[PDB]
Amino acid sequence: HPLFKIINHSFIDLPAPSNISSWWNFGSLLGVCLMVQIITGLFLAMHYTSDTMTAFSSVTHICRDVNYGWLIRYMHANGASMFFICLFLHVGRGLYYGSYTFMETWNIGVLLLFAVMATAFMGYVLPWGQMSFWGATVITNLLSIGTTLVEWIWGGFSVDKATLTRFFAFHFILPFIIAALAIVHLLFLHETGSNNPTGLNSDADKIPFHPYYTIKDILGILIMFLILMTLVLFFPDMLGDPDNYMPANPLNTPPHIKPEWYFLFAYAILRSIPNKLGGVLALILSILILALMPFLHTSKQRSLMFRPITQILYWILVANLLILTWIGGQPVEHPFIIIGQLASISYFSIILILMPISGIIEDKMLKLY
Amino acid sequence: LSRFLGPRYRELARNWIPTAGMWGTVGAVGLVWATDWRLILDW
Amino acid sequence: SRLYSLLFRRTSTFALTIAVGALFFERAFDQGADAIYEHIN
Amino acid sequence: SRLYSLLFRRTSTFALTIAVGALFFERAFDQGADAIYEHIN
Amino acid sequence: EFGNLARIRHVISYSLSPFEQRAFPSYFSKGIPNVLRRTRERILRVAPPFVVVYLIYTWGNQEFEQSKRKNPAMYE
Amino acid sequence: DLELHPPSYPWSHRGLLSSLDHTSIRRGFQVYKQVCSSCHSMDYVAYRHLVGVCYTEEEAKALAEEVEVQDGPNDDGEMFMRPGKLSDYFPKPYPNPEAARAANNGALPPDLSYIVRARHGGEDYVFSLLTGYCEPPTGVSLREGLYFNPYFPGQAIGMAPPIYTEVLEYDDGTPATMSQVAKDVATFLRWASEPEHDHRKRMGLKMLLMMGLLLPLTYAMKRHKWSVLKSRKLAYRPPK
Amino acid sequence: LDGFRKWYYNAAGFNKLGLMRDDTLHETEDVKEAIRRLPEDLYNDRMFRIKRALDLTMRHQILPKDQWTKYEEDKFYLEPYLKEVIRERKEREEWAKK
Amino acid sequence: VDPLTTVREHCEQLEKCVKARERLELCDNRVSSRSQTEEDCTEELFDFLHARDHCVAHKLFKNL
Amino acid sequence: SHTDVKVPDFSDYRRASKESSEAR
Ligand SMILES: CCCCCCCCCCCCCCCCCC(=O)OC[C@H](COP(=O)(O)OCCN)OC(=O)CCCCCCCCCCCCCCCCC
Ligand code: HEC
Ligand code: HEM
Ligand code: HEM
Repeated sequence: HPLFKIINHSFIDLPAPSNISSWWNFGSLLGVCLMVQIITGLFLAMHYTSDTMTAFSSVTHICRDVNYGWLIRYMHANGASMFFICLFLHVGRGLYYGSYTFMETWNIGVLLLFAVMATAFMGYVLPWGQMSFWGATVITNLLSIGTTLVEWIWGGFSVDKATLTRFFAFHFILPFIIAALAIVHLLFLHETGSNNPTGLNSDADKIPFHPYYTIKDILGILIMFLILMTLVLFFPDMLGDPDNYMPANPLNTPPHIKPEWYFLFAYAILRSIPNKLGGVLALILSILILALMPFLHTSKQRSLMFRPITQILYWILVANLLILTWIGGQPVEHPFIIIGQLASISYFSIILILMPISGIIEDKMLKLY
Repeated sequence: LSRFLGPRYRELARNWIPTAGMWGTVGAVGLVWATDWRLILDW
Repeated sequence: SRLYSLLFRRTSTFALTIAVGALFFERAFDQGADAIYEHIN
Repeated sequence: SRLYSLLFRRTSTFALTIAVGALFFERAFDQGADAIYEHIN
Repeated sequence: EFGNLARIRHVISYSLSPFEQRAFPSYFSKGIPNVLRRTRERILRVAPPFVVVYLIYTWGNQEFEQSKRKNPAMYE
Repeated sequence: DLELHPPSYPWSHRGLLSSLDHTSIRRGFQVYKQVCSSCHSMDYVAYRHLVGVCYTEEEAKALAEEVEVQDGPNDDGEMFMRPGKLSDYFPKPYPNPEAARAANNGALPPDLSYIVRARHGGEDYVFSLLTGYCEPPTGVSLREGLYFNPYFPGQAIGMAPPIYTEVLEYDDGTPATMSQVAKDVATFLRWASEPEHDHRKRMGLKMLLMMGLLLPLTYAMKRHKWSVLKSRKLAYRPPK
Repeated sequence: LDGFRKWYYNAAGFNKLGLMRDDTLHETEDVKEAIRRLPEDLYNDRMFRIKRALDLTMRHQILPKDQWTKYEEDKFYLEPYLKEVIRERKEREEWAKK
Repeated sequence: VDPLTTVREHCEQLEKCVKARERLELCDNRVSSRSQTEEDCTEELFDFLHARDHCVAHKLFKNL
Repeated sequence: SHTDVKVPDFSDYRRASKESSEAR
């Protein structure tokens, strides 16, 4: 059969490197998470109403009256969190092992990352809690042709029902575009095949995928499901905010406004830059700096398995990414601010300046440069 | 970057320049008209 | 024949003539069309 | 060794043993699990 | 595609059937030594950034507290 | 922020598989019905919710029929009140939040349905707040309609201290000490904010047992199908 | 200096996998061309060295230290071939530039 | 008739408690002495409360 | 010829005879 043959060529029997570690599981996990989100999202959509009078009431009706509706809702929320965990580890694998030299795959990836962040933002706006509304107003004004654009998105003077309903429509429709972009992501990769942790040409040692990296993906799916169900069934609110369980009050502002934890690194950067515009731009660059990453590779070795100085710089980058995630949480006061300012300066200087200079030095040490 | 921008290449730069400007012009007219940019349309 | 050699032979110019014409066409079309509709009703 | 030759070697029988076992496993698992949960709380 | 992937010659690759070999040969026998071998080749590259993250985090917390702590000299 | 983070308490549901004490939920529902229902609302908890939980269908039935509920204007445009049904939700204290503002000196008593979930460290907070109306220290002065509750944000909660020892009598007879009452209402409010707490933990126990069965078996299947390669011995034999 | 270079060589760890520096070089067209120009012996040997590394990686294991290639042992076999390819490319590029 | 107060009573006996309480006393007089100071003692008391309450709870529900 | 070289022993990996195969 042509299709089955096509599948066989792509999934059942696709030459793959024999030595790829567990990190290469993560992208498949992302696909599973996408399907899980879509499935749970569909079962949230049969009872959710995108009306500002009834959105919180519909969410409470899902949690209290629909049979196992609390299960599907908290699976959806913690599956969004699991999606961002697997996304960050997938991007970290791509940065560490030199997989960004697959440039088309990397660019389709950063497009997918932007789409996933927009989908999660509008989805967090959707339950219409206190925290959802205040966060929503903030980001829209972030866009402020600025004023017009903000008002357009809001669909009015300020976020109100007009927004909620169009955010429901956009949050519904974008994961299917994410699925199509993921199909393009898989295509742009099979043309080149996956990379291996040594960074070398693995053409001499390739094995099938059906019996070797399928049972491995099944085991990774089982472990990810274990972590997701222990996040849902035991600590269902360790990652969310309590203030989202209050209804949206436009008159009452919260004492401290946050997005959800995976936006924090960006939040820190935005807060760090004094200028509003500067913050927005830096914020964008924060994500975009990655796209820029394949043009900064100045080494003759693809992976970081044999590159210790750039390994040290990479782990310092992971370290101050964790620092920026912490700072975002901290309120505006000394000395959280300075750390934020430095951490952002160090983040951009390590990605932009320090890694290509270190790669040049590493090439000089091996008598290559 | 002389590999693709050598002395010979400059020649090509000027050779193509006119065409490039034309294309920007087309886009410019379009933007003005399509988005009804009125600052330019009003003139 | 001059037009072809001037604005319709070079694709860039072809686009230019199209865009510019379209920019004005709307003015003319809307105006003319409206006249007709008004006359009708 | 007998089991393999009887219910685990022919794939059809492999499926049969799986399905039948699963049919009963639920009974046992639920029962056993519930006992534990109750004892805990 | 399997086949016509690359040129490999004069190599002999031996292997065994899954059911013929022990499932977890010396799993903890050498696994532990290896895991430990591994950790000592990567710990100096990995750990000290997270150590100074822990110090900066604690420092920030304590510093913040001191910052909040009322200035005794003030208001007197 | 500027408040004592409520000290954690050894709750009977604090453990990883530890369910709620349902007698405490019944006592806390009695505490809410006799004390907390005068100002606070429970819009997402119908009387039916009680059924099967610390109360039966008939038990709740009598509880639901103790109150009256306007059942609309019928067919004669006649707004009319009827005894509550197992399908009726808990009655409103006020018809609209502006009446709550007028009756509570400008303060709005919030929905207590999800209070525990909505308040950071709610169960503790609740207990602390209800049991934390300590005297304002020197240097701080509060206006009328305010009370120095260290835990409450700002330490100025409009709510006056509602639990005086022996405020209400527990039908079970368990001594109605202020604390015994605050612990019961914190358990109940908790239940309110998560009626499925018990059912879930059962699922989680079944999930842990199933994953403890299934993870080593799937690991064994993977290590079977990967042993072949993990034993592969390569040898280079240039013809030389 | 070279002492540290040897330390860095050890740091690279390809010795742990018995990988010649040339083996490590990430494949590039120029590299590929040089590889093509390589004599069969080197090519075949290079192949096995590379294959060996992957297998070791698959098992997350390293060669016996003694089997490990010494800083001195490592040879830049492909270096010259590459030099030629690069120079030729440079020549053609300059020709194009002019 | 409050086990909690009794718990607090035992808590009172705790030395750490008295230390914090002492500080509070200093400031109360401190505030009084400073006729027009916005120097409050929430700072001090909070501290006292934390310890007192933290210990209270440690032995509060168990007593409950 | 190729005869010179011999198969390495996988006994280390090798586990515990059609009698056993059925069980295995
Ligand atoms: C000089 C090295 C001496 C080593 C002595 C140890 C014994 C060596 C011989 C025995 C073998 C033991 C095991 C060997 C394992 C692998 C080899 C190894 O660890 O090598 C040392 C390693 C690599 O050395 P190399 O990269 O050449 O050093 C450049 C330093 N930048 O280098 C390191 O591991 C050093 C790493 C230091 C990292 C310091 C980072 C400080 C700054 C962190 C900032 C984080 C963010 C802060 C906040 C920012 C925002 C405010
Ligand atoms: C039964 C013993 C209870 C419990 C467990 C709680 N209350 Fe009340 N409450 C009342 C008013 C007017 C307010 C708002 C005051 C203000 O906002 O200034 C409250 C508030 C609360 C909260 C929320 C605290 C917060 O941080 O928002 C909580 C958790 C709470 N109460 C618990 C009024 C009353 C009553 C009328 C006098 C009585 C009776 C109760 N409350 C009873 C209880
Ligand atoms: C097309 C598939 C999807 C549909 C139909 C869908 C639908 C919904 C609906 C109706 C809600 C509101 C119910 C609730 O409060 O949980 C929601 C919430 C949410 N969704 Fe989705 N969703 C989909 C995919 C995704 C994906 C892929 C993500 C991750 C990027 C995501 C992230 C979220 C988040 C974070 C929330 C907020 C959960 C919370 O209340 O805490 N959704 N979604
Ligand atoms: C929407 C979420 C994503 C999905 C579903 C996804 C899916 C996949 C899949 C299935 C693979 C092949 C298996 C693997 O190697 O892990 C893969 C590989 C890859 N992806 Fe993604 N991906 C996502 C996000 C991204 C992002 C954001 C990037 C860019 C940073 C990216 C870049 C790559 C690269 C470079 C590879 C090649 C791996 C290698 O050979 O080393 N992906 N992705």
